[PDB]
Amino acid sequence: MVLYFIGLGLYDERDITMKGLEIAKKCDYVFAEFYTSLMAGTTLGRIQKLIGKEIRVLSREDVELNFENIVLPLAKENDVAFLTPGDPLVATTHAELRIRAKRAGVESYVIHAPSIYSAVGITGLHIYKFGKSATVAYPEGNWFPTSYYDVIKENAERGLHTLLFLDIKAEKRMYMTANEAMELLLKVEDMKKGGVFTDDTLVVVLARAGSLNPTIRAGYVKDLIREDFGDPPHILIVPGKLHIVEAEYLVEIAGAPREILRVNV
Amino acid sequence: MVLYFIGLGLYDERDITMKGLEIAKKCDYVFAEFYTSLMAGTTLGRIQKLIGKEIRVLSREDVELNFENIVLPLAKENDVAFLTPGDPLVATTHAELRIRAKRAGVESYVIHAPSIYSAVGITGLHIYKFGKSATVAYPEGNWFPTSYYDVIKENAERGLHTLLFLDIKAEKRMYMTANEAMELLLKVEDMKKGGVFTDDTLVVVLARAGSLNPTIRAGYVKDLIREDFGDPPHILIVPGKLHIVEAEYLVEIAGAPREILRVNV
Ligand SMILES: Nc1ncnc2c1ncn2[C@@H]1O[C@H](CSCC[C@H](N)C(=O)O)[C@@H](O)[C@H]1O
Repeated sequence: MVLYFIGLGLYDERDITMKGLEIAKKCDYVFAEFYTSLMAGTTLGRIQKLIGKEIRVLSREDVELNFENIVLPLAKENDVAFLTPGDPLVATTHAELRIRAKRAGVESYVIHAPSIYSAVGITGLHIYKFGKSATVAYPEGNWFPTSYYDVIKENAERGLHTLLFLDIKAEKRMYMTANEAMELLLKVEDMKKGGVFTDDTLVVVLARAGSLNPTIRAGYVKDLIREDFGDPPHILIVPGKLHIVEAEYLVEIAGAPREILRVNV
Repeated sequence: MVLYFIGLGLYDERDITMKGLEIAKKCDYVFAEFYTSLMAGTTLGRIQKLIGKEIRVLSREDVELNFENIVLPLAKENDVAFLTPGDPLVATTHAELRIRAKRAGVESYVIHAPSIYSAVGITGLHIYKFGKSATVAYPEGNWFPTSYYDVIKENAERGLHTLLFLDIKAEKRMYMTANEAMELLLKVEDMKKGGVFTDDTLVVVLARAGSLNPTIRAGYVKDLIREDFGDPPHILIVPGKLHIVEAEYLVEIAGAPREILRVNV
């Protein structure tokens, strides 16, 4: 009579925590959603085999509209698990589901897993220096979202780094690349002209974090906008003011132009 | 010829990922550091028994000063694991160690795990709204740091939440409590008088993130400063203006007073 929110991690089925695995193994029913992110190193089949349970995949509408009708009813008389890529409560609105659980008389527990939000530490940028985060959303017909541009401006003025989650259209299997994100940003720059994101802007790209060989690249937009960063998922970062130690790591590990070491004071 | 930075996760020995545990098991030598943070829900012996191989604990000095003389030499002709609490490279000093591995001609890979930085999602506060992070350090002798106070001020001013890592004297296993942090912040407010932290300030406390039963509490400083939040570790968060869903989660899951729905939203 409980509901477990269990994260599966960054890239493959082994990114789940042992705590999460052992609990999932003992649940009666196991649901999951794969629309909030992309696990590029595994398959539903491999996950099912590891957990030894059939996984009932849910759509965004199934969750946001009918979570209390599909999952909670079973949780009232069984041990139920709801799996998600990465950490279940990071860059998702899943936290709200615990409220629905309580109002349904179902106790809930959360089991964390590696998240892209903290995994960006592998870029060498100090985690504490990351400011407000944003999501670069795909334009919808004539609707053109631009809120993320203002987030960068705000952080950059404070000397903070900006983490940019990239859009994903799971049902259409569309995963925004860092290239597409950069293209969108340059266009927003033309409209607002706030001098926030240009060809000379230094950016960092992290692709397939969690894999043994993720792509970690840093450089100016003009040089990376057409570079191949490999298969999705990707995240884009616009650094703020760099510490020499961050610059050194970017140069040594992310192949950044040695000129960034010569930080301006 | 390979060095693995493996995260142990949030609280106990089961917080490591399957990937990390399986890799650690196949390594010829296993090292660990417990100075950037601790693993309050377990012991060295329990971690060692789970992995099944002896673990050599390294001091801060061993790592910061002699990493290349203690760890790297073995990594040259052996597979070596270096375990760290949480997610590797979230702690600011970890990253530079990969550069040392590069110069020694040793390949290094990062195996991620949950970090408190991302685990705070369990407070119901949207991850994108967290601004710059800060650490509350104990004043000592002629040194009385107050930077964390300004971090809250600048974040709150922009409607962002502030995650406050609390001081930890790792070697002595002594943790700063959320209560002590609140007391210190009130003292800083008395000095700076910026109207940033007072008895009417809404705060959130997260203790023992990672365990199935962490303490998640929200309320005004006046009421929480003397409350018992249980055993370490404690994390303090000063939320910025709240989205109604964040407030409802705090009320329903963290026992926050109904007052926050009309004062902090
Ligand atoms: N392994 C990975 N590598 C690079 N980016 C990733 C990633 N996993 C997630 N992302 C990024 O984050 C977006 C999903 S947002 C959901 C994040 C998830 N709850 C977590 O905890 O990580 C993706 O569109 C992508 O931009």
